[PDB]
Amino acid sequence: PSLEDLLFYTIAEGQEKIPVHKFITALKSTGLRTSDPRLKECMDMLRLTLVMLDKDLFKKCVQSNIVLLTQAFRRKFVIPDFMSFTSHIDELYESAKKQSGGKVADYIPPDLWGVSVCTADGQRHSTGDTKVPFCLQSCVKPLKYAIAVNDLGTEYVHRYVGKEPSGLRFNKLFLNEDDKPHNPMVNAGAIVVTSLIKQGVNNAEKFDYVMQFLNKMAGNEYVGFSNATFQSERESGDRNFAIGYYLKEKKCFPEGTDMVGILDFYFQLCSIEVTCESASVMAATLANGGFCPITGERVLSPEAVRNTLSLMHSCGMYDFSGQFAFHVGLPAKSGVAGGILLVVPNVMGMMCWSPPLDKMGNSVKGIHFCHDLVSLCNFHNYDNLRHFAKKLDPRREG
Amino acid sequence: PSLEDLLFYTIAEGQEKIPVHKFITALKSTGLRTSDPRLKECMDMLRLTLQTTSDGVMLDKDLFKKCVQSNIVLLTQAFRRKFVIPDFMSFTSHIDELYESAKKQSGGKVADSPDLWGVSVCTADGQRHSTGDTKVPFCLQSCVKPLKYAIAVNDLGTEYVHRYVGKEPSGLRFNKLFLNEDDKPHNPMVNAGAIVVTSLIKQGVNNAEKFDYVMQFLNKMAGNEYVGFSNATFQSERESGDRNFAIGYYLKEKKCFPEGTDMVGILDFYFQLCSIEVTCESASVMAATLANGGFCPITGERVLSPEAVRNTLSLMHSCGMYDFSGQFAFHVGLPAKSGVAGGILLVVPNVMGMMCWSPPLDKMGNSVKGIHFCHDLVSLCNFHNYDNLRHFAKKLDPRREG
Amino acid sequence: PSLEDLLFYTIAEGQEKIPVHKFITALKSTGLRTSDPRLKECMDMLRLTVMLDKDLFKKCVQSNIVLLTQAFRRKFVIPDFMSFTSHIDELYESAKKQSGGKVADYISPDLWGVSVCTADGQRHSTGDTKVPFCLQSCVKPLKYAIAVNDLGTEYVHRYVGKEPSGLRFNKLFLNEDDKPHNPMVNAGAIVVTSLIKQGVNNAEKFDYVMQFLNKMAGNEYVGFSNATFQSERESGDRNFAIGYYLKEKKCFPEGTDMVGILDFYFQLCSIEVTCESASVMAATLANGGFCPITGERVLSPEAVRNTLSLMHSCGMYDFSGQFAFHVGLPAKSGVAGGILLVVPNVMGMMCWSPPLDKMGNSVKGIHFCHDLVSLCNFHNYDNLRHFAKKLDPRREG
Amino acid sequence: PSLEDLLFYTIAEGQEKIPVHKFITALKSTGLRTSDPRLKECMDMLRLTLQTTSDGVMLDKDLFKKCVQSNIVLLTQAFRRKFVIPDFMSFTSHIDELYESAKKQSGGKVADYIPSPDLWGVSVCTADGQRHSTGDTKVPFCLQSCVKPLKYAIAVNDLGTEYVHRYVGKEPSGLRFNKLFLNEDDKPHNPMVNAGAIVVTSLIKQGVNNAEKFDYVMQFLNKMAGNEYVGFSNATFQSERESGDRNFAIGYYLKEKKCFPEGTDMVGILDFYFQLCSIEVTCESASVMAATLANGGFCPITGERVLSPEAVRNTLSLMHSCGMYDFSGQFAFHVGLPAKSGVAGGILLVVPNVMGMMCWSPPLDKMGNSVKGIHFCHDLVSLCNFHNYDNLRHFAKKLDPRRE
Ligand SMILES: Nc1nnc(OC2CCN(c3nnc(N)s3)CC2)s1
Ligand SMILES: Nc1nnc(OC2CCN(c3nnc(N)s3)CC2)s1
Repeated sequence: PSLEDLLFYTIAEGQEKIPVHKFITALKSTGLRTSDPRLKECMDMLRLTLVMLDKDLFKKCVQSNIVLLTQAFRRKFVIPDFMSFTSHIDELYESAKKQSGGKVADYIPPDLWGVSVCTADGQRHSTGDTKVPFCLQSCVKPLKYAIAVNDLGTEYVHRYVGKEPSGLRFNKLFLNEDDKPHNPMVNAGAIVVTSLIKQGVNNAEKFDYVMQFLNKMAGNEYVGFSNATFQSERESGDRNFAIGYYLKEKKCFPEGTDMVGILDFYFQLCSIEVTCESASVMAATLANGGFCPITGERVLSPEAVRNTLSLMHSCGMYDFSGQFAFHVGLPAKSGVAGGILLVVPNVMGMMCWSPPLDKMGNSVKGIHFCHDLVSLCNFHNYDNLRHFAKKLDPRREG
Repeated sequence: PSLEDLLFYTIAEGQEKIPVHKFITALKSTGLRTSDPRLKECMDMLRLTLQTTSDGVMLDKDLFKKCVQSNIVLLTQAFRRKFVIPDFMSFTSHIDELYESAKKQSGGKVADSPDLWGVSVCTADGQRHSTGDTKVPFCLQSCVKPLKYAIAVNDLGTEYVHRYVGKEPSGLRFNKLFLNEDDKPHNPMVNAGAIVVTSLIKQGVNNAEKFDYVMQFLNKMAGNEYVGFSNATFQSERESGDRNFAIGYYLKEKKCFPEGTDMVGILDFYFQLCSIEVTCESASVMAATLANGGFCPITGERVLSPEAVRNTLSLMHSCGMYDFSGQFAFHVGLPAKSGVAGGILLVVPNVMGMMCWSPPLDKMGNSVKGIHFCHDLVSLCNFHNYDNLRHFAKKLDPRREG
Repeated sequence: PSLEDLLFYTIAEGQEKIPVHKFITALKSTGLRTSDPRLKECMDMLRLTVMLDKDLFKKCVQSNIVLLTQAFRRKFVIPDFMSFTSHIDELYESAKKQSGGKVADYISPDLWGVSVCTADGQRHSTGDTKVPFCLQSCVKPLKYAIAVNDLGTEYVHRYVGKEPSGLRFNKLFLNEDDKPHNPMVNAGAIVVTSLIKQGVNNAEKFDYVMQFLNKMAGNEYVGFSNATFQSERESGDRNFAIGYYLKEKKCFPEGTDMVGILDFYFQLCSIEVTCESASVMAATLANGGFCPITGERVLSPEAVRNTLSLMHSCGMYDFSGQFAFHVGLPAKSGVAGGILLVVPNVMGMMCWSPPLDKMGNSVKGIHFCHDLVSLCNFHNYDNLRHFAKKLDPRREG
Repeated sequence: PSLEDLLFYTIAEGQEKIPVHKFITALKSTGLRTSDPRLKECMDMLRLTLQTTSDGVMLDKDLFKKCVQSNIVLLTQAFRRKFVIPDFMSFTSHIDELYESAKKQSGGKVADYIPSPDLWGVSVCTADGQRHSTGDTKVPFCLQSCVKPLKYAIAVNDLGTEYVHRYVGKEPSGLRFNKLFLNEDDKPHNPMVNAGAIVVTSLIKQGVNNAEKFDYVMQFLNKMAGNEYVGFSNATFQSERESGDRNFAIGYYLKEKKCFPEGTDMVGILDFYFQLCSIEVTCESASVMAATLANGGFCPITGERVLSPEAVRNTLSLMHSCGMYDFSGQFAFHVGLPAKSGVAGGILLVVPNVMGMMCWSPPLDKMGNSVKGIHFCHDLVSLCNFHNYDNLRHFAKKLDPRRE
């Protein structure tokens, strides 16, 4: 016995040869895409091969990659029937497509809508306008927070920022009662954690450090930059300057920080570009303890991915985050571009994008989707995996 | 094949009889106690079989076959380590370390002769462990606000109960307001909110009959372990409820009760509810019912709708520790509710419930030795609600093998 | 040479006989009524008696002639009194015809009345001045004045603050020192109600206030409407919340019967007045605590200062900041439609029209006090030397 | 009968000539100083007669007649005890007792964020020009926050009430919502808080550069002070450029909520604002500016009309409401006088229709007001019926220096 051989006739269907055309169709229906970084040496050893393969031919194509190839074919992934799962994701996408309401962030203008999924095991699925780039806006506030506590630790990062939400009373306060901004996912907090990344180095390269980091969160899928909104947020950041002058005056930055310099760095971070496919993977890195699901590299400390997931829950949808925490119970983060970065812990990462916002700042179709997501699957964080009434569980068989 | 015989050979050690005393000693090290309601038919058919032939007190596979035939689904999963904490007696030795951890924190002042302190656990499968002063009765005080919140949503549905009470915390600035921005109390775990949900249970009937309804409910949440009542603090808390009356009159003026509510009567019912007595063992089981989708773990009966036990666990997370709830939700992330008697009702979803009790409170109203305990609990096990079950650094996972 | 003789030829028109009827017409043009309380010995000793000579005259007015001199020497604080009333009539009628507003939940030729009584007793009314209505929280300064009159500034403010809330905070009960903000919001009024005459029963404290309001109005009309007493006992769920809140945060004097003080509070808010009556109470406040039509001392100078200071800052509920700016007069409104107005050192007034705006102020009342200071230099930070294009009725002209 | 002649015999004491030295000491005893701008033409014709015949310093009825012929309407009401404080030297000896009463109160610490023998001064100028100072009254110090009412007056004087309150409110904050910049109609609360003062700074004489409006404000302050000392201290101007991160924060917040007139350069307005905050005065100088506010906008020692009555009503009314930072509700109640303090140690005091004052001691309490200044203004209305809701008829055991 052993496993490169045993797996050969579970794909082979008893024949003595298998076309490679039925190996890839079998593998792409487990949810993996043939692009998968951890599948490289496997299909590196197959396009140089070219059409049926036999058990000698096969075995030294998959031997280095067969430990994970087995899980896809034994359906021991966290969503085993990933076919059933996507057709409900498509069904959720299409019911959100028909509620027109909202207006776009009027200082960035067929209109568009896309949602992408990437599981903690690398299973991938997109529908709609998934690789059209758009900026993160305040979607990036948890990522730069995660980076911060990854490099500095929980206690340093919260010497400078609090860890709770304000209250619908305090959408116009900057500081809490200990003279820290309330939390990392509101602008006053995001500016301060921007100040703590890679201190002592200049803003040209500490920006690059983040972009190195975002490249590791997306498994090196698309993370770009739009200079259009970088200058356009300097134009119309008179409020962000007030916060900076307020926090400078109230002694809230690490010592020797250049305040008006940090706010510039803040504006570039808010217009890093992604797509929903790219961003789904970074969401999935947060869903999986800080290990990127399509590369296997550990990107963020477990401490950082807990702290981040803890505050995207309470604070991630601006004033709608209390209603969110109640009715959907998933760590999520919205930004003004139309995106919502969604994390179902131990399952999946997601990015939904539709630019029309509501009257609180959340993608209108995005919010409808995440209600329907947890209306139908037991993904809320205070469901029980044993008794869950009339909703489905894609983590099990049929 | 068949499941009663193989279980014989899992315990029988190849020999052809088993002494009756070491079958239960095996089962008692699983974490279940021989008292388990779902084991009663098994031990009925075992100690009157103990005196059928009152010596030769060993069983053969036949006799065994129809002493465990009653509950052989649960008997196998106890002996095959398929409970959600399989090595339950390594786990307790860490619970014991955490008990003794907090035992040496002098601090606190009690709400107006040794140190009282106790913590009990009941897992989602019925496994139990207690340490310290676990069977001494004490009142729930605002520990009961989640339980009665669940009852409200169980009988009425989420959408009705929240026409009358909000679903978010106030803010650590507004710990002095009664109403939010929609003229509802902020949420079920503040007196103003709990008073209003008290008004929603069993409308149209008299207050004696709704009080019996709640306890009738609390008894099935606790698998019918101790649910009592202390009339001493009911009159002592009817004494000093001017603030709550202030809350009551404000809410009447702002039309915040259902139509036809007798407001001044509702407050008396509220003081009654706040001095229902429990122990750490009893409450331990109701926490575990919340830990288990609304099924009582030591009886198997359905107590609360999944809708209700989600809403409850979700607001015990946000709002459950008075002013310390954001700091709690961040550093331990477990649904909890403390009350002024010294209890903390703790839920690890899909694992266990707990009740820790030590009457000395800190300066926010939370049990001093309890808070120290629940920090170290998730400091030590990956039970935080946003840990990962795959990568979690130097922490232990009592849910798995080696 | 004595002053009854001196006053005699000033009236007599050179003749050596004077008709009695041209004397009262002369006296009514100074502003005083013939009913003036410190004028009665004069009008008693001529009502039993139609021309009179100098010995006839002398021994009817020696009685009161120190006060009669100033009416005829035009040394009253408003000397040309009918240029003055003639503008009050113009002010009264400009407010007439602004229909807007709605009445509270109390019980059809729609009513409006304003009366004035100067620091010298000169009086004038127009409209529905002799119809009774309740003070409501118009009474909050009067019971405050009583409290501080009997207890002193420092005791009374061990229990209540001395500033307005914030333009924001009419939905809080206490300030940051755990006192209600000030005596002219319900929470503050309840607690100063708690301080009147403590240790006695509530039937007797209510009589004590009524003894006192009888002295503030020179014994003019102060009655009571039990209809509105019952409606605030009925519809005071609000006030009970305040009482339990204040009882719970230790804000009453010791041995206070909380639920009893609130009933007493509801009684005080349903004391009836008219505009004429209340004009006098306003004028007592305008006059250093001396009732202008009796000469009796009613409130301590300390009390009438403290009171006048907070009707300025706090007297129109949420409109008191704008009020202090645009009219600058101590004033107090209540939900019945009244505004008790004080021009210090000049006059008191009471304006009453039941349609309110939606901050709680008589709509026609507020319009009137805008036009009043929009016309005379009665604002508290006008100058008595250069005052642009408006009137000063304190001089000749 | 002649209007110079009857006055001739009130001083001449029956004698037939008057020495120059007891006409002058008589006039100093009214409260006027002989420097008075509207009396200089009078002393022009006496300092020339002291040299025409070098000895025999005495005047005759005709010589006297046309030395005072010039200003005889004010000279008569000065010698006739027709000033609003007729016994001016009992009044000052009470001011001296109040000054000396406040001087032995140790408390306070100076704002030595911008720094031997304790400084303390108080000066008075009545609505009639009667003058009095004691202590450190001729030492320059900046207005700082004292200037917020004066430039507020200028704004509504040049623009009218409703325009100026198109951009700034007219009530106090409230001590719960005092750490906010805006109210509920998105205007700063009122002209006497930095947020409000910045906005009113933005409205003065727009369209011109900031140097020329600074010259305009100082032209204006000189006519409020009767052309006594109005200076500038560049040292604390630099100390306010360096410690203005809060004010820039205020500036950016207000720029984002559209709170300036259109075409305002916010960052320039902040610099103009810091300039205004370190205009220097002394207690004597500032005394006169207060007295202009006490007198319907007429400068009491020059007789010129400086501010519209509309402007000085509005100003006087908000110095009552808002002028003492967090202590203004307590102030308005216990002294009830329009006032403004600033962090330099000054309190600008107005008793309407009587006098203005400036008290200066740099040690502040823990709300920002002169310790010895506040002590002085309590004792002032403790002793005189100057509170704004006393009565001029019955006022218990208080003094009235306005009457005989
Ligand atoms: N939404 C709401 N509006 N108004 C409310 O009043 C409640 C009762 C009195 N309160 C206080 N008064 N004074 C203090 N120091 S707290 C505030 C809570 S809750
Ligand atoms: N209408 C409005 N007025 N003020 C607003 O917020 C401004 C900026 C931040 N502020 C804080 N003060 N104190 C804190 N801990 S944050 C208050 C000023 S909005």
